Amino acid sequence: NTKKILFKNRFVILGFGCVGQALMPLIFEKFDIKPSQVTIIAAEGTKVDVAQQYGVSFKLQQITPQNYLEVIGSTLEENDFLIDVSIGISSLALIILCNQKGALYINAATEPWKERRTNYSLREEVLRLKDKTQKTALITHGANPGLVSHFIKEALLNIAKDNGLTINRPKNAAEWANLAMTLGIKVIHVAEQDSQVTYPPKSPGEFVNTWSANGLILEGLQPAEIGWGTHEAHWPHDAYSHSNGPQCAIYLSRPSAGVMVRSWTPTLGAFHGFLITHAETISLTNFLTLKNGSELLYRPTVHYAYNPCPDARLSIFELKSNEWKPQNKNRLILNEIIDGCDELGVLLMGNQRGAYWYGSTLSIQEARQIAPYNNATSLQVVASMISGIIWAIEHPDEGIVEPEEVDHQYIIDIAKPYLGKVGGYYTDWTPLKNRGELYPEEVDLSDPWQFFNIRVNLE
Amino acid sequence: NTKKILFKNRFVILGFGCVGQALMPLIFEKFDIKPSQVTIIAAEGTKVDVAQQYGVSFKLQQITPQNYLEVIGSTLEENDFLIDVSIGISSLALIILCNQKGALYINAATEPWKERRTNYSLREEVLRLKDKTQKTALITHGANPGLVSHFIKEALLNIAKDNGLTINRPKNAAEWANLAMTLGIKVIHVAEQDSQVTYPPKSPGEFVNTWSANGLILEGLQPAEIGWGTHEAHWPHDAYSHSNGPQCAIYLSRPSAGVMVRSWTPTLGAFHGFLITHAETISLTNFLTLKNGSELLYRPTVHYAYNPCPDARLSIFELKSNEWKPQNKNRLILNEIIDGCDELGVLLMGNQRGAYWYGSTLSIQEARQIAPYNNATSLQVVASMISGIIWAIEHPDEGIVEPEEVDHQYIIDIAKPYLGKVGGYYTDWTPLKNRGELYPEEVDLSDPWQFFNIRVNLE
Ligand SMILES: NC(=O)c1ccc[n+]([C@@H]2O[C@H](COP(=O)([O-])OP(=O)(O)OC[C@H]3O[C@@H](n4cnc5c(N)ncnc54)[C@H](O)[C@@H]3O)[C@@H](O)[C@H]2O)c1
Ligand SMILES: NC(=O)c1ccc[n+]([C@@H]2O[C@H](COP(=O)([O-])OP(=O)(O)OC[C@H]3O[C@@H](n4cnc5c(N)ncnc54)[C@H](O)[C@@H]3O)[C@@H](O)[C@H]2O)c1
Repeated sequence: NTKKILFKNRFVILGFGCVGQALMPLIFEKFDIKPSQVTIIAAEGTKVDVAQQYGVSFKLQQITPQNYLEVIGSTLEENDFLIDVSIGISSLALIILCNQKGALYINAATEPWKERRTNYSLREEVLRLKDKTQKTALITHGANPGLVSHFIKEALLNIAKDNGLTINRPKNAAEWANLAMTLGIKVIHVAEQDSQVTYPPKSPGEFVNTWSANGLILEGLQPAEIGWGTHEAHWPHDAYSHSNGPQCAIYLSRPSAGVMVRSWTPTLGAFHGFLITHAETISLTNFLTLKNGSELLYRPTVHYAYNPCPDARLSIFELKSNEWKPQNKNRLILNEIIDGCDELGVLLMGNQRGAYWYGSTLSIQEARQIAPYNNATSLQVVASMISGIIWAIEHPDEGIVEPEEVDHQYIIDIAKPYLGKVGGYYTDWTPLKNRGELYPEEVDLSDPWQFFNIRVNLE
Repeated sequence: NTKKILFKNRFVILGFGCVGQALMPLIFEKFDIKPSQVTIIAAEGTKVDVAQQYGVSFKLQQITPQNYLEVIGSTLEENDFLIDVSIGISSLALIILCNQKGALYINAATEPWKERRTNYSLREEVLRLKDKTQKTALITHGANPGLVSHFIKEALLNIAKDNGLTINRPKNAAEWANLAMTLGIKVIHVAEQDSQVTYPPKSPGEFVNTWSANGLILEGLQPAEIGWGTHEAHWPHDAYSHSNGPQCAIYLSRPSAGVMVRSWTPTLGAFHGFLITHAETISLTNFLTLKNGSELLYRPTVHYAYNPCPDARLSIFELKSNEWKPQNKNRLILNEIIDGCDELGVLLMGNQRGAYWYGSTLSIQEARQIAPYNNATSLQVVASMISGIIWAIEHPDEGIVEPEEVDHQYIIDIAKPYLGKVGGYYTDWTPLKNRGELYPEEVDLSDPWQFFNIRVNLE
């Protein structure tokens, strides 16, 4: 362990689900810590023996607004680290508490107390505390949101070198936005394709996924969310904006799981992914926005193009089939998967060099030799977190920070050993070619990167 | 073999694909015939040893318009039987030829010479030969079209007894139509749900199905075909009719594989099937039509509500994903399926007793103990054919006949031992209940059996 980071404090992880269990291995792999320096608090037990294998204390308790101050508060000392991988617990409340205790904090997503509140408010509510806390609190730092932000910056620089351009690594958001515009980026996709298959096959009455079934279901139930790029010359018939909501975002009536978009992945290529909504859509869009003051000049279109594992495809199909009524049973496929991989990455379109995709292609085989209690999907998420956790430790006083404010190279260099083959790929693909002729869909030959061409319109 | 039918002639089967191979077992199971009394002609060989196991001659040859008269003609003697289970060969041409040779004939679907010609013309072209040939030629007599017609008549009678009504088994079409109307049948669905799963999982780049991948693909590519019932009070926005085409049919712009309809099956229940087009839609509709002369009085809505095996679901998904470009590879799942069943049947809606579903629920396990080279799907198709073949032998001089003109009880009693559990099921289900509320779809509370409520409208 020549790279084993020394840690004299303790790790308090609340929640022990899909993410939490998969994190365990990476913590003891990167830290020369004792199991006694780790404690877990969760509301529901588990049929898994992860905690027992590592010998980490596990407390069965439900965290509420009435007891979190005492239960969680009495567990954090100055310099401790609260790894938040729970659901239904106020990130805002936990963040403030950590600051008071002088403890570090991280999460893979901003969450409110268990009770439909917009994903916008939740972020602004906690973001409007930038200059209030001192201790570092890294938010929404998972594979995506999270790692994805670091992939965009990496790609932005690679495309620059491949264009002959030679500049300095940008610092502020404005410079990053400027580099995006100078490169002709009209649209950025978070293009992922999960090909993990399993055995035995799927059974009726259950939602099967490589990660939280409820997370996917909830996201697919909400209306399509899209960062509107300044190049867009067409307005979706079923689209609408919020006068007071985010100025950069546009929404669609239909549920995100009911909207398909044309994207691209290196391993399989052109495909139709679900335009599943996400948090880092508005944050990334604004991060790459440009203006002279109160007049926007540039802004790319940003949204998710997801294609889950075949089992999750069958699940969504069954979900709609049940009139959007979620199956009475959920299942996380881990050991049952026998083959496949997860291609998570970002697609930047617009530059003359051609569409560019930079990301991680991790197979289940490599993921299993790298760490237990992990599949291709989970491993990419915890790889990002363990990196973010290490970042916060050597930068404990940065206040509330988002992945966009973190140096991509630092994170990528730590996570890379956990992401299988990672790199960029150029392609001459566009949503305008390989088109069919059975049913001619109206297209805009003028600019292939128009949402009008990407969205799969039934009519 | 106390029920082994004696046959002194020969069986000429052209084509040896999904259906043909699966038929072999049933022929030697129901006939005390010698293998020398069987001959097979097909264009493509096979990696299967079905012919070799039974010791039946196999001739590798492509049948064309220029050689069919000699190749096929020299193989048929008076009273012989040509089992047509090929593709791309003119049924009309084969039918006439058989008559000239005084040989019997049967097929599971009407086909033209290999070359997009409407399914309507093909039927009328051959149907306009009713009083021209003497020898019996049973057409479109597979599971569906075919067995399905016999299930409708069976259900029609069962609902009558369950209604207290006591009449005589109707003969002509008018009487059958009349019974349908007197029973309040507003809509009839061919509701099927294939749950056969497999191992190993599906691979990218291939269309996997329990039956012909190309058959499903072709059907899903054509526009939705629907028998318009007289009760329908709503007109689909994307619908249209053919002034000269079939008066009872209505079409939809979108491809059939792009239209979902709400139906019901006993084993799983309410589901969303693909409104895949078929042949027996127009024939059944007219068969249940009523009028005083030139003014229609009654006619139910008739269409298919199909839900293929999960692998075929993933296949269709990938098909659309490839812009309707069929995968470069096709695969028929037979031995790889490990569990599941095929629920093929008909749903009659409108009667006060409630929706009624009568059909066959055959599992892969029962199908394997019943016959080799068969899965749940194939077995239901060949069960119908072997029954139809037996029918034609004792009725060799009936001319061109359709399954609607055949006594359902005769067929059902022969096939029943091949269909697993077969029977009727009542249900209080309607496309109006168990509805969701996330996205309220406009419905007509006045009459749940309105196509307006059954078709899953995205908006
Ligand atoms: N950025 C990414 O790539 C990414 C990927 C996956 C998940 N996530 C985020 O990670 C999360 C972590 O959850 P997960 O996916 O493992 O879900 P999960 O539902 O599998 O586990 C959540 C755990 O939190 C606990 N929790 C819920 N209520 C609690 C309560 N009252 N008291 C104490 N603990 C409670 C549960 O008991 C459970 O063990 C979510 O917030 C999700 O949005 C981010
Ligand atoms: N009613 C039903 O439930 C039902 C179900 C399935 C299939 N069918 C019908 O059955 C059919 C039989 O085909 P299948 O599904 O086995 O398809 P298939 O493609 O698997 O096999 C068809 C066979 O026909 C042969 N054929 C094609 N061209 C030929 C030529 N030029 N000369 C000689 N033979 C030729 C092929 O070589 C092949 O072996 C189709 O017509 C289909 O519509 C009906």
